[PDB]
Amino acid sequence: TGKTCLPKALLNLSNGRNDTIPVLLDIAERTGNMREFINSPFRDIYYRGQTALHIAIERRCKHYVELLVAQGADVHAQARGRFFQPKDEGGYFYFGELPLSLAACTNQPHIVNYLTENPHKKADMRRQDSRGNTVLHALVAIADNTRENTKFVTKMYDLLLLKCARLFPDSNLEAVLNNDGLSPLMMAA
Amino acid sequence: KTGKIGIFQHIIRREVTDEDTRHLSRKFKDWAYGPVYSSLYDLSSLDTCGEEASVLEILVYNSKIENRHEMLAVEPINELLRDKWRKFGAVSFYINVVSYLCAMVIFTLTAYYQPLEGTPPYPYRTTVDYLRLAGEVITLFTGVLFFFTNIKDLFMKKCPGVNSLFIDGSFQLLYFIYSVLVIVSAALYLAGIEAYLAVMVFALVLGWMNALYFTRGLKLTGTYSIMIQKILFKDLFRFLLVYLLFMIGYASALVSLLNPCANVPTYPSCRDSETFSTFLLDLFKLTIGMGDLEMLSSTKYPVVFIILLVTYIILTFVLLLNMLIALMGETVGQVSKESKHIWKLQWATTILDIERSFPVFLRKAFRSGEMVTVGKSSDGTPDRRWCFRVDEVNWSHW
Amino acid sequence: YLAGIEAYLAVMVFALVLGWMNALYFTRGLKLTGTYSIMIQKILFKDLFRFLLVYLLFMIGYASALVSLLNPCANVPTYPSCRDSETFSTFLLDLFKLTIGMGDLEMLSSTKYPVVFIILLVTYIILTFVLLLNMLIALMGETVGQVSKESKHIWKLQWATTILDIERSFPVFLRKA
Ligand SMILES: CCCCCC/C=C/CCCCCCCC(=O)O[C@H](COC(=O)CCCCCCCCCCC/C=C/CCCCCCCC)COP(=O)(O)OCC[N+](C)(C)C
Ligand SMILES: CCCCCC/C=C/CCCCCCCC(=O)O[C@H](COC(=O)CCCCCCCCCCC/C=C/CCCCCCCC)COP(=O)(O)OCC[N+](C)(C)C
Ligand SMILES: CCCCCC/C=C/CCCCCCCC(=O)O[C@H](COC(=O)CCCCCCCCCCC/C=C\CCCCCCCC)COP(=O)(O)OCC[N+](C)(C)C
Ligand SMILES: CCCCCC/C=C\CCCCCCCC(=O)O[C@H](COC(=O)CCCCCCCCCCC/C=C/CCCCCCCC)COP(=O)(O)OCC[N+](C)(C)C
Ligand SMILES: CCCCCC/C=C\CCCCCCCC(=O)O[C@H](COC(=O)CCCCCCCCCCC/C=C/CCCCCCCC)COP(=O)(O)OCC[N+](C)(C)C
Ligand SMILES: CCCCCC/C=C\CCCCCCCC(=O)O[C@H](COC(=O)CCCCCCCCCCC/C=C\CCCCCCCC)COP(=O)(O)OCC[N+](C)(C)C
Ligand SMILES: CCCCCC/C=C\CCCCCCCC(=O)O[C@H](COC(=O)CCCCCCCCCCC/C=C\CCCCCCCC)COP(=O)(O)OCC[N+](C)(C)C
Ligand SMILES: CCCCCC/C=C\CCCCCCCC(=O)O[C@H](COC(=O)CCCCCCCCCCC/C=C\CCCCCCCC)COP(=O)(O)OCC[N+](C)(C)C
Ligand SMILES: CCCCCC/C=C\CCCCCCCC(=O)O[C@H](COC(=O)CCCCCCCCCCC/C=C\CCCCCCCC)COP(=O)(O)OCC[N+](C)(C)C
Ligand SMILES: CCCCCC/C=C\CCCCCCCC(=O)O[C@H](COC(=O)CCCCCCCCCCC/C=C\CCCCCCCC)COP(=O)(O)OCC[N+](C)(C)C
Ligand code: NA
Ligand code: NA
Ligand code: NA
Repeated sequence: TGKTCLPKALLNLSNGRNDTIPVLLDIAERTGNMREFINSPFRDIYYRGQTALHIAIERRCKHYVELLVAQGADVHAQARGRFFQPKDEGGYFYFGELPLSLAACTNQPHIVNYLTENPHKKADMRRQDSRGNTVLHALVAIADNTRENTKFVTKMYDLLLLKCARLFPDSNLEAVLNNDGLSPLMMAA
Repeated sequence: KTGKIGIFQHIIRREVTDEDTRHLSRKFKDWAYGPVYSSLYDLSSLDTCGEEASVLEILVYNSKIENRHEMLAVEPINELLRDKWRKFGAVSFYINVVSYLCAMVIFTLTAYYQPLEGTPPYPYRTTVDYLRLAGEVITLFTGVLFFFTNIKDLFMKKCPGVNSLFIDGSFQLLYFIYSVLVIVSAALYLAGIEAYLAVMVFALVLGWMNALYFTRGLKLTGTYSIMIQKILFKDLFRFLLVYLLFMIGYASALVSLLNPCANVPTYPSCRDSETFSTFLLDLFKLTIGMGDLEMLSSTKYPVVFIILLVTYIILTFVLLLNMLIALMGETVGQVSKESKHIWKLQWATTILDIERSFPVFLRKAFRSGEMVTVGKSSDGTPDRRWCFRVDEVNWSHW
Repeated sequence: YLAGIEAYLAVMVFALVLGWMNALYFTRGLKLTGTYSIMIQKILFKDLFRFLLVYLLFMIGYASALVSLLNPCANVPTYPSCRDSETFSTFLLDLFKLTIGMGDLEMLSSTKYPVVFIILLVTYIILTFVLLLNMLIALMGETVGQVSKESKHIWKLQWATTILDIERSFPVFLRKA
């Protein structure tokens, strides 16, 4: 794969916390690799781009998602692995390809709020994955027409859309065409 | 074998978690990533290629027919048969069909070129008649085959109530009848007797009507063939009972009104020695909408005669045969779902009849599922359990 | 018709019957006629092919079985007593007319075994007319009951597709008008 200590800590996380990570990160700056340490392309053809932040969020681990970004890691890594493709490419879970697009598509409002109005770095709600698809494009990709799915899709769809009006009081994020044109409404249709 | 879903369902999807008693689980939790959850069922008993007894053989063959469709519609069992259908089940079935359709072309061409003059029409000595000779021999090979395979099933899978099941119980007989009925014709074509032909003709019509067995490889045609036989039982016999009962009633009543040929040697005016029999055909054609009244009129009482035939039309055509359409509509509406469920038993029985017909090493080559170390066991020895992955999604239980 | 060949006609005749049967496309401007035309094609798929599969399968079965019981013209040059070189083919039409309720038995009777012959045709009527073709009515009733609503919904897709095929066929300034 290309896995290092820090993923293995987070994958085998238990009970919501694990105190190895602040020490391995404390050891990271001593080696001077924090930039390179919370950053890694698993070069597996099933995991081409997954980082510790992609892991931090899908585990519903708020405490470290606040951590990993604080040491200035990334919030834009394209998780382009075949696992991380739509189910018709021969994959399992498309969410976009980004940590912000994940936190939305994985029903985590708290992360999504934080990742935007966090101090150190912040993922803009405009960023396009390797298909053009922003976060709203990606919520249309994961919404099945069930009660529970359509519920938390519409909430966050609004949330980000109303939120991105506050910031960047310009072109609506719902107008951002992807790399075949189709806006989130056209993409749902 | 006893048809108990509540316990049967419980045992298969048994996921115990505590470290000691995890070898007792049969539904594992291989991997998860957000709202997609893999899972891994144990096929230790379910799928055993030859060298053990298996649940799936028991259900599909030896069980309670009343709920066998609910048994084959649980966690791996549906996707485990579909997987066999992909690998070998579909293919080998569609070799069986064309092998059979061809064998009935041969049994057809040998009948359209069977001679018709002289006690046994042997005199071959010709490229055509030697080509016909290939035909009868290939035929008799099928007859002796279907005879032994059914009597092999006598010392093997036969003796449930196999007379009216819609789950191949019907066709086991008719292939046996086909098998006997080719043997007898082969016996009489060699014993001089010239009724090799009449006995063959039944075998031929019976044989193409056995190609409905091969509608089991499609829900489309197989559900249809099931409704044919139910309607033949639940709807058509009760119709012929009454219909016959009327027919002897009126026919006898109508023969009585014709003057003998002890009078002038006519049928269409007089009656003698075949007048009953033909009326049964005319009064059959008449209700079918296929014959015309064409009043005989050569009767002591002509007007009573016409009043009766009209009551025969009204009762038998206008009322019984159009009620028969109505009853079918009630049948097909009732037995549609029930015919979907039978077909699933048909289809599964088809797969395992193929599988059982293979040697064991070939069944292990087509072994369905993947070997997995699900966990650790005695003195750290792993669990090498064949299992069957079933990916799943719920956007609810985070 | 320009290359000399005289089968311009036969090829035309198919085109003509095919063409009027394309006027059912224009039943899309009414739910009344358009839902109807949808049920025609479903029944043609879900109900009629499975019927011809079996029906054919019986027919070669009995027909071959019944041709076998007629004496050749290697005997006297008759069809209604003898059999030669077209006797299969016409039976397929007679046994077709017969199940349709459109032809008469009219027993041939010039056979080595006449009574086996009649026993078979009666089993052909019972199975093919009394049982298969009247079951076919029954199945349609299950079809039209199932696909009525589904045919209302298709028509709405038909109708909408009709509107936009017209609209797209206009210039832009007319579409803006
Ligand atoms: C539930 C109801 C059941 C009803 C059953 C049918 C009943 C009929 C009762 C009446 C009996 C009639 C007896 C006739 C006797 C007979 O035949 O006499 C003859 C000649 O004829 C006559 O003299 C009668 C002339 C009148 C004709 C009009 C009839 C009008 C009838 C109207 C009602 C029709 C019902 C129709 C069916 C409706 C059914 C619907 C429910 C469904 C369930 C069935 C014998 O000639 P002869 O001199 O011996 O020799 C021949 C010499 N020659 C005469 C030809 C020169
Ligand atoms: C699921 C059941 C399937 C049943 C299939 C039909 C089966 C029949 C079995 C019996 C075979 C009969 C063999 C006849 C052989 C034959 O043809 O012999 C002949 C002559 O005739 C006889 O000698 C027989 C005389 C008796 C007549 C009354 C029959 C009564 C039959 C009653 C049952 C009717 C069933 C009706 C249909 C009901 C179907 C309902 C479900 C729907 C699904 C199908 C050959 O003459 P030959 O001397 O060689 O040369 C000619 C010289 N000559 C004789 C004309 C002077
Ligand atoms: C997602 C997967 C997609 C794949 C799709 C394509 C698959 C194609 C598979 C086609 C092969 C299966 C059909 C063969 C014909 C057949 O089996 O015909 C059967 C019976 O045949 C026999 O008795 C002949 C015995 C020899 C057969 C094998 C020869 C071919 C071997 C090649 C297999 C290929 C794989 C491995 C190599 C083999 C070497 C060892 C492994 C090495 C490691 C790979 C017909 O049924 P019948 O008994 O008539 O029905 C029931 C009859 N009754 C009991 C009711 C009277
Ligand atoms: C468990 C099944 C076993 C069957 C038992 C029967 C076996 C054998 C009996 C055959 C021998 C009898 C005659 C011997 C004497 C003879 O040869 O007599 C002949 C005529 O005799 C016949 O024609 C006998 C009728 C044959 C048919 C029987 C029924 C066959 C089976 C019926 C079932 C199949 C149907 C299915 C219907 C389809 C619908 C279902 C849908 C169901 C859907 C679910 C005399 O004429 P001649 O010209 O003189 O012959 C030459 C003689 N000479 C001059 C050379 C000496
Ligand atoms: C993708 C489609 C494309 C079609 C491909 C076919 C095209 C071309 C083939 C035509 C040429 C073949 C004959 C050439 C030789 C010739 O000319 O031969 C002739 C006779 O030949 C024929 O009769 C050929 C049969 C024509 C019909 C074919 C099928 C047509 C299409 C079938 C589909 C349409 C139906 C629909 C059914 C409606 C129900 C649906 C409901 C569905 C509801 C959903 C010989 O006679 P002679 O007098 O000697 O001729 C004069 C010669 N001389 C003496 C002047 C030299
Ligand atoms: C990927 C493809 C690979 C192809 C490999 C081909 C390999 C071998 C070829 C030969 C296969 C023979 C297999 C027989 C298996 C068998 O036992 O068959 C039986 C069927 O009765 C027979 O066979 C009769 C025996 C006489 C031989 C056949 C006729 C003569 C030879 C014909 C062979 C050549 C064909 C056709 C040539 C033209 C093909 C046009 C393609 C076109 C494709 C669209 C299966 O009935 P059963 O299941 O047991 O059901 C019984 C009913 N009960 C008891 C279960 C209710
Ligand atoms: C008797 C032995 C056993 C036979 C079994 C196989 C029989 C037939 C093969 C058919 C396979 C394809 C059908 C799959 C349908 C299907 O899968 O789904 C059907 C949908 O059907 C259709 O849309 C239309 C169906 C009719 C198509 C016609 C073309 C195929 C036949 C080939 C052309 C024949 C002509 C001419 C030949 C050339 C002559 C030249 C020489 C001339 C002489 C010289 C229902 O779907 P649904 O409503 O979802 O129901 C659930 C069913 N589901 C999906 C779970 C299975
Ligand atoms: C349970 C009781 C069963 C008892 C059955 C008794 C069987 C037979 C008794 C008759 C013996 C005599 C027959 C000899 C055969 C023969 O050859 O007779 C011919 C006669 O001519 C024919 O055309 C044959 C007509 C046959 C009459 C059938 C009557 C009705 C029978 C009814 C049986 C069915 C029961 C019930 C159906 C139930 C339906 C609902 C379900 C309930 C389930 C439980 C002799 O000709 P000949 O005198 O030489 O010349 C002609 C006359 N001429 C010219 C001299 C005046
Ligand atoms: C094939 C190409 C496409 C054709 C499409 C158009 C076809 C036909 C035009 C019919 C339009 C009117 C029908 C509207 C019905 C309707 O809207 O609703 C129908 C109600 O129907 C009726 O009450 C009766 C209908 C029949 C009326 C007959 C008079 C019209 C035809 C003209 C006269 C023809 C004679 C003779 C001609 C003179 C000859 C002289 C030369 C002679 C030779 C010299 C159902 O309502 P509902 O139950 O609510 O279902 C929902 C449907 N809903 C409302 C949403 C659309
Ligand atoms: C998959 C296997 C397909 C194999 C097809 C093989 C095709 C043909 C083989 C026959 C070759 C010879 C034909 C030459 C043409 C010709 O001209 O023949 C004539 C013969 O006379 C005719 O009238 C033609 C009769 C045709 C017989 C058809 C039999 C049955 C065929 C069945 C095919 C359908 C299969 C299955 C249906 C499925 C239904 C369910 C869906 C399942 C979907 C998978 C030659 O006359 P001649 O000898 O000169 O004079 C007459 C004889 N006389 C006077 C000398 C005694
Ligand atoms: Na009629
Ligand atoms: Na008529
Ligand atoms: Na007529």
